[PDB]
Amino acid sequence: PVAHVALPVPLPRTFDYLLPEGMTVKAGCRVRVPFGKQQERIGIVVSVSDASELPLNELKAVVEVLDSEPVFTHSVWRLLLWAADYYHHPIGDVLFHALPILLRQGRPAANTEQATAVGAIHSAADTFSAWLLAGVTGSGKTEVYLSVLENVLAQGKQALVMVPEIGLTPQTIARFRERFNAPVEVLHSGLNDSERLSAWLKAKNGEAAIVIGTRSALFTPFKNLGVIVIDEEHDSSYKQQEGWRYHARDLAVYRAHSEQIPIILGSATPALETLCNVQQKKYRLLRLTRRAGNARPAIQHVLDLKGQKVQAGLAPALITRMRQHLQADNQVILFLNRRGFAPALLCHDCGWIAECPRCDHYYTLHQAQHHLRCHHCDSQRPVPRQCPSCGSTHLVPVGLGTEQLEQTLAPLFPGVPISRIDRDTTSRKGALEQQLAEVHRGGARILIGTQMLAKGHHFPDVTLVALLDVDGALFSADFRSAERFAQLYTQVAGRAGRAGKQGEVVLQTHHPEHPLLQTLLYKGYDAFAEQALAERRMMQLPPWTSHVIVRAEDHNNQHAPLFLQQLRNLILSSPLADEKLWVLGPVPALAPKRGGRWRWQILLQHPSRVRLQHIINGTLALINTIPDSRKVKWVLDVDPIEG
Amino acid sequence: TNRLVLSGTVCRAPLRKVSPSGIPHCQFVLEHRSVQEEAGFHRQAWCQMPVIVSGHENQAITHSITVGSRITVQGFISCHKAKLSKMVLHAEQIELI
Amino acid sequence: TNRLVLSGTVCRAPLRKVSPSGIPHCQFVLEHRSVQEEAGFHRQAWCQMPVIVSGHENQAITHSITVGSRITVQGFISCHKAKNGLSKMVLHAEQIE
DNA sequence: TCGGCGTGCTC
DNA sequence: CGGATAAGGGCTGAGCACGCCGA
DNA sequence: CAGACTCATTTAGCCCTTATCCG
Ligand SMILES: [Zn+2]
Ligand SMILES: [Zn+2]
Repeated sequence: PVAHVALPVPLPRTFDYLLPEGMTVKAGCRVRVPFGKQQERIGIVVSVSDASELPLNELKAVVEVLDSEPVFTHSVWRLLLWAADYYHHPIGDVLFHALPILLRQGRPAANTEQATAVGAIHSAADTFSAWLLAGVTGSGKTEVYLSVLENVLAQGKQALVMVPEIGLTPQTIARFRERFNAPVEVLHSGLNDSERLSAWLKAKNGEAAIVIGTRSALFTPFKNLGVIVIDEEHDSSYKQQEGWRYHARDLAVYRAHSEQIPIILGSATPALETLCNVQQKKYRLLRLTRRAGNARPAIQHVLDLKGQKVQAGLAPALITRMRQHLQADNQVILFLNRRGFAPALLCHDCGWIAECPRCDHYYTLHQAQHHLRCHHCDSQRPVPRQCPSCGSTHLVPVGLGTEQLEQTLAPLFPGVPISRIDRDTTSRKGALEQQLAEVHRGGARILIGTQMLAKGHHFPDVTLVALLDVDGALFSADFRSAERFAQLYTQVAGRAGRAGKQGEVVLQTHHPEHPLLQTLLYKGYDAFAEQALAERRMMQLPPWTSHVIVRAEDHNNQHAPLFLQQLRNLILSSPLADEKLWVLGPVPALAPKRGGRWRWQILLQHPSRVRLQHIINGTLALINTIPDSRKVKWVLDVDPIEG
Repeated sequence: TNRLVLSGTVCRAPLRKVSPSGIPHCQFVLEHRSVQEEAGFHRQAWCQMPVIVSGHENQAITHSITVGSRITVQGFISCHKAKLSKMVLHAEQIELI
Repeated sequence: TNRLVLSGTVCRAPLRKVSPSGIPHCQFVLEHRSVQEEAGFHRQAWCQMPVIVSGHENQAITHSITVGSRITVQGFISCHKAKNGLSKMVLHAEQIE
């Protein structure tokens, strides 16, 4: 017979090979098969048939069959096929991305509310029931997770736990190991190849009970899967943006649906699409707001910035409040989503500003290292002494950064230690721990940091949270920027105060009368989420429609526009396409130049995702008629999180 | 001590008017482009200077100041508020080339 | 040729906002009061031309300015840039008493 | 006379 | 002291025989 | 006082290079 073999090649076609007599294969079995006259690569058998497009005598033979048993389970294989068809990616790459690295070369396969929620989850058993846990930060999400996991393990099944970042794995595996006598295992890119293969084998055998990992742990087969748990589903780490661009949450929901197992999504700030599904009765919500253990909510204040004597970006009222809080032996934390000393260097004579030729972006100034660094291509440049245009020597730093803030708050506070944490100062694993060790010592301290302050780290001695330079989320072209800013603000403000001490939050902005800020400050995140969801319902947005963006990169900004215009013409000239389909013309992306190559995009909008998928499949089948398809890098991104 | 020497080309058109007191007045804007020294490093200097000469007899040069490779004006300088001409020049000595 | 000679008192306290890689700068405003006389009538000279001192060579003389003192600053005239066009006209001091 | 760059295909 | 292993980086997440053009 | 919507943080290939542990 003839066996269809998929190979790690960016082509949406499965090659056909002839099996010599005496050898049989099944679906999803690795086969060592020659490919040309270069090397005998490793492929995966998709299906076996009797007829081929080419003559049977023309086909080649297979050297050896690595495995007599499919590496993927039936559910995993079905999910892989469905994802490959849905994301319009070549099947071979999709299949090989879900395999361990060692197996790719053919190596031997070898409270009252909490109780009610737990009872409801237990009652809804042996059925595909998707649940969403929403509550204030600091609630008993981990307690509910432990309860549902022990209830599932009572039947002897397994469990899967997903976290957005690697750094959060120890803080939860410690609790899981303490509570549960059953073995647990981790699986992420941080581990070595042998450890990942051992985790894969243990999950397949079924000896391991709980598998904890990032989005790459979703493809691990399980002997008997009982429940899938997703923590912090709104994080952007679940969406891959390189190679195969899938979303972990959607694939996990599909896996739960196919296997008919409960799935629990927990997040303090649920995503807009999750809330839309909740409104659409697709999900079931559970609100566990219990004051996070009799903890008083923080006090929110808005301070006008116009017409104020700002000292290093701080208002006098903010300075007085910080001094008052520090006098009471309590730490203070300041949020500034910037890096370096100055975001740009400006000439005082002619207005010249240093700009990266490869990015069309202003260089960022670092004073400790004394150089100009680009934050988009990591280019290294020295600090200029004279302006290249006019020759003046009056270059002045402009803008505010964390390094400048740390430098300039030293004179204001005489005996208050200053601690700064960001990506620049956290290049070493031990560096993070010692800086967190200093914070845990208590006393008085000022913390300056980027959004790294919103991670799993919890500071029990901080009472005041101040946000600086929050502008940019109110005048952005992106429609998702407000949601992201609200999620970040809720995460940062949720850490203010403690059970005993009352927290205070101060926001500095030039537009205190903006409806967004007022709604987010004087009302909870849920009210803003509902208002934004209704507003998007009034418009046509991805929470209520389907968006597919075809990005194209050009080395000389010449072939991408014409290629995208031809693609748009093919999209419009198709019987599958209807009037309701909305396709935007070729326009530059939010970043017209990122790595020396221009970027252009096409946005496709349709109320139904299945119709859009059919249209895209037809167009992809019709791509071969488009000339000059080479020398242009283009990808398809389904449901983008940016742009 | 208040004096200025400046060399530059003319800009726009040289307006010539007669004051009610009988002293002719000429107003024009000078374009300057030169390189000077600043902290030991050479850099270019440029500015636009309106010149309002109020001479009577020695201002005969103004008849041929519309075209000139090098126009040099020397004398007193003083500026003033304008509630958009803030920096003005009203020297008397004018030299060509 | 761009050279300006001026004398007067100081209006605003000097500022010492330093620049990256050294090369400090001095920011202060000069106040000048004098009179001008010629054939026919007399003129008045008064405004607030700013003066800029750059480089570490002249740093030792920028001291003891305080708020008001009779000083003479020599140098050329150059313009600046801002959101309101020229928006000012500073003086690049070369020789200081 | 010889190296650098733009195409199909591999079952 | 040699083998095996852990940590870090730099472009790339398909590539080679073939034919054409400039040096 | 001098730029506007941003920025900034995150996980996951691949071959080549460098430094470290163990028998
Ligand atoms: Zn300049
Ligand atoms: Zn760059």
